[PDB]
Amino acid sequence: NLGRIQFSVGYNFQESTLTVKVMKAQELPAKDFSGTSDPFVKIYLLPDKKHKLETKVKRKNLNPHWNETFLFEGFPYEKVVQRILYLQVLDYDRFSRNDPIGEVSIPLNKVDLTQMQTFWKDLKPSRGELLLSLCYNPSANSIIVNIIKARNLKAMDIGGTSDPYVKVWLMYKDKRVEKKKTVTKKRNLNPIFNESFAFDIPTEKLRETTIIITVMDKDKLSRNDVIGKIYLSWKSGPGEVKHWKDMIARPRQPVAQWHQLK
Ligand SMILES: [Ca+2]
Ligand SMILES: [Ca+2]
Ligand SMILES: [Ca+2]
Ligand SMILES: [Ca+2]
Repeated sequence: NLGRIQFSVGYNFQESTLTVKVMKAQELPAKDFSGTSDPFVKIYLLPDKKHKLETKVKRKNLNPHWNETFLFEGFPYEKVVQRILYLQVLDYDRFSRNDPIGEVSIPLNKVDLTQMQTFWKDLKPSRGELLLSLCYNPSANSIIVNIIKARNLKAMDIGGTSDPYVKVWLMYKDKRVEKKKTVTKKRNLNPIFNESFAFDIPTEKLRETTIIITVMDKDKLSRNDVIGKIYLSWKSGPGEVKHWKDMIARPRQPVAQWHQLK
């Protein structure tokens, strides 16, 4: 489906070091128009999502050979077995977001880390995207959210379409502060909204502000279905935090960005 990746993993008691070698992959799909991809690998010892390692990029190669060794030193064995070795394979794109190919994860407590061993693991894996802009104006203590359009929305009516509308919630800490909502576009999975929403946000509340954008399918005569959500704050997904950072970092300048619905 998405290819498979070869790697080995082993622990050394004398050195208290976990070793992880990302050897190669095979049959990775194509993510560039050239019919090829530029695969590289991110490596995590979950739940630690902060410290990541990467392989080099192999330009235009659907069967890359990395053969790169990654070390995690000073780890007691009782701590290693608590972690989940997470590998994410992505296609590198020079002028756009890197295209994720696939991922694999294995709990180390199931592994005989005493001896180095090799694993072949098949790479494993959408509600739609929403294009929106944020603009923070500190002198006016405002954030303007523009709900512009969405594409490839999930069909939530059994007939094969949805009736999307987008609601925008302003949050402070854990409390709901204000609600906004767009009009409903019926029978549209790629709706254009071009609606603007302005929220008053004092400087003191900026750090603890969260904007929750929920794309809904208006099912009349029934509980409306949720197509997906977006969380915009300092503690959200990478792309979400990135947009939130660009907004705050470039005050008064609108910043638009696509966001996968979740
Ligand atoms: Ca690509
Ligand atoms: Ca690429
Ligand atoms: Ca529905
Ligand atoms: Ca509906």
